[PDB]
Amino acid sequence: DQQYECVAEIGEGAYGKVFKARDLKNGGRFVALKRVRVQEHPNVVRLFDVCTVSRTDRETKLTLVFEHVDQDLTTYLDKVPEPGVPTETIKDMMFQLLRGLDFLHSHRVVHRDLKPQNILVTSSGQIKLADFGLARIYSFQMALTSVVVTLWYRAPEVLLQSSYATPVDLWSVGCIFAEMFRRKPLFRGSSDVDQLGKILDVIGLPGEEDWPRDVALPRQAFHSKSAQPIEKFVTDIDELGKDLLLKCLTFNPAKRISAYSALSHPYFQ
Amino acid sequence: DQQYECVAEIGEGAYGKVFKARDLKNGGRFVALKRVRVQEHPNVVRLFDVCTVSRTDRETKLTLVFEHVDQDLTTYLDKVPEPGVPTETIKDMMFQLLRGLDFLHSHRVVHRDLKPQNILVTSSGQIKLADFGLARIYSFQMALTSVVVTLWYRAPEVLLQSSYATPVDLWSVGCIFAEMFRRKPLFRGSSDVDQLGKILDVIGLPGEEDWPRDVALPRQAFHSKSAQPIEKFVTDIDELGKDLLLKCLTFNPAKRISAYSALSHPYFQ
Amino acid sequence: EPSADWLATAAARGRVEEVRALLEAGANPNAPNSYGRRPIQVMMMGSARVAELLLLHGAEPNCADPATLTRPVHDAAREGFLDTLVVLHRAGARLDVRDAWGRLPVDLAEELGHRDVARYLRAAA
Amino acid sequence: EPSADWLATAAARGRVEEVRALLEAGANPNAPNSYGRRPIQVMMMGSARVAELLLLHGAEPNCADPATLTRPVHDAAREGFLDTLVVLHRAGARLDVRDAWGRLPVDLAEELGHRDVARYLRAAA
Repeated sequence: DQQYECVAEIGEGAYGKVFKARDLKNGGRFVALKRVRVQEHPNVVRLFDVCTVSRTDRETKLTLVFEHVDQDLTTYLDKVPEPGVPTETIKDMMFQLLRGLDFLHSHRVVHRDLKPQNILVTSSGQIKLADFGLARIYSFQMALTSVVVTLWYRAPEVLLQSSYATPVDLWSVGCIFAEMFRRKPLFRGSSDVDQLGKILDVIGLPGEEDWPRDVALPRQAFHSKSAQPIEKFVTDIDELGKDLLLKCLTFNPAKRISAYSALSHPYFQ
Repeated sequence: DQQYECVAEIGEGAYGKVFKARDLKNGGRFVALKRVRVQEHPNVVRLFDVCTVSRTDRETKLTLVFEHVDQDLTTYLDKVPEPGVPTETIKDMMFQLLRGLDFLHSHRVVHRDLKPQNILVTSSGQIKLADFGLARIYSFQMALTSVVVTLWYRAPEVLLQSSYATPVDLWSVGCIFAEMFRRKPLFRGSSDVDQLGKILDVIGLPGEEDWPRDVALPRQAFHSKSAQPIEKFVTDIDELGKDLLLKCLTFNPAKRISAYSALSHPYFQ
Repeated sequence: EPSADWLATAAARGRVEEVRALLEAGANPNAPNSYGRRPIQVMMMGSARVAELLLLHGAEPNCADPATLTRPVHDAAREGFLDTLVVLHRAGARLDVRDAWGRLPVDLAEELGHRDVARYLRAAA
Repeated sequence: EPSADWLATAAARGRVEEVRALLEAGANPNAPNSYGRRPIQVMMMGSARVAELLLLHGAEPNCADPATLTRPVHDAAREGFLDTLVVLHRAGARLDVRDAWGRLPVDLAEELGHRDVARYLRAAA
């Protein structure tokens, strides 16, 4: 049974639901619960407990209880005083996000849905990866309200649908990274296709190689058009940043930079 | 490779996407494609083909090609001349839906998402079960536009979240059955909770037994209130119908009627 | 950029309301759907309300299906939805057009055994 | 029927826009959330824009959390979001209230080491 009191629903992940709750054993503090059924790292939202709800004839209600940081990088970036988020801090946050995302790869884990709304920024700007499945489904340009379930951080791979590898996250870290400076998403897709294009519009159509044969939308459909300069949308981004950014925001997953290595890149000098 | 030409996206199921396409080998006829990746019965939408897209080092793009009936029970019911759908026909459609849903149980299959928009009604009113995952997400009462992903046909079981058994479908068949006469859904929930209540409002709060202990929302939260008569919302529904309806629309899955047996019920006399 | 792709799946999914909305929310009733095929070509024949919606909303009923060459009135005829056929008909689509296999909607309807459509077409033509 | 439950998860998910919309779409800025706890109690402290949104929108800032008895200004204080605290403060919530364990938001903030909040509270009180 749970001591943690479900204070509110906050998302429905595949495995089940996730609410906000107050862990009554501690200060009535806030804690994320993920109620499951069946049949550490500093930058990762900790798992306070696994409460077993019901052992049965094959099926077991559990209730994982994860730590909670009440503020996403989204409200973080939304919040900062007008010039923007300070530069020192990005390198750090950015740095943290990586070290964390790295820690997951190191143990077979692929986050896949690594949107800012899953990145948590603590009171002390200490970052923690987490997933809520909540789905903050969007509407477009004021008078052009097109719906979408925010798939802006989706990798081209997963977009075209031909994988969901370790490097899928890394593409996201890049989107998020660009966004740090940004405080406006780099690629706001509506459909899975729109997004696939947008990325290319910025990055540019890779040669028929990085882009597979079988996979959904054919390379040629998104006609070579463009090779837009990063600086055009990630202003005031220093050299090594412009660097590591593209290294994460690269089309071919195997070619795209790794988490582990990303930590080592010059940028975090 | 596919001969069937993707004419349009029509849904994203778990396994992947599903589009409308024209099978170019036949009349350019319409056909449902479900592109998958890895690592008969008259009332069931037939599987015209399994096209293997790419055999690899563990992962295989396929493309199942299912038959297509261009009209759902939703547009069916939407379409009929003002008095309503004729009575003879319901017993038949209703009858078909069951025989079909039964055919699935008979082979371990649990549909789970058996909404009207998945039931297909042919030119000849011949019914076929099918699933699109599309998600025709809704908005409420004109000036009370509450969003929702139409979970109105969800069983109480799956609602409270404590299973997804064979009888989950059967509850839906009941919702749909009521709806046949209806041409207006029996229970239009917004949240997973709203729906859980609505059902009870009609059916009535079962004693603390049919309703489990562990499961999400506690029985007592939906205070015993009500025991509303079926006739109040499924008018002109004859006796045996009123009968089989409640027999499908029953809270306790194991207690709720089976597909197999449902076929046998007096109603289809 | 598309937007009138949302409209296709709408028409395709036979989403009367979204089709309407989508439309009366500023959506192009004539655009190729990223798969090149406008709605009312990809609509749910049998969703007369939808065919009717688009048609009487700036929707060119005459369109050859890239590869197939098939036209709506054809499809309407092959799936037996006289409903959509007629709405398509009164709208403008000519009920005596041919597809890649050279077929009149009539032939389709006659072929599949759609007596009704067979009638509405083996007349008014 | 609720509706102001959507609002809770909104506030909880720190969905400024949906909270607004939800609100300016006729949603009750004071309702129990089916889990009995109104938003601005369940909001994402740290989503100042959201606290501020609800508050200055018919939102009673003073509410004891059924079991916990904790209040927003408390939470704001424990997570370190001076932002939400202050907005909550100017709004009305009294920055010297106690929870079930008898604690001033101050004590919380002081405890977790939230110097800043510790200041905004070890003053103005």
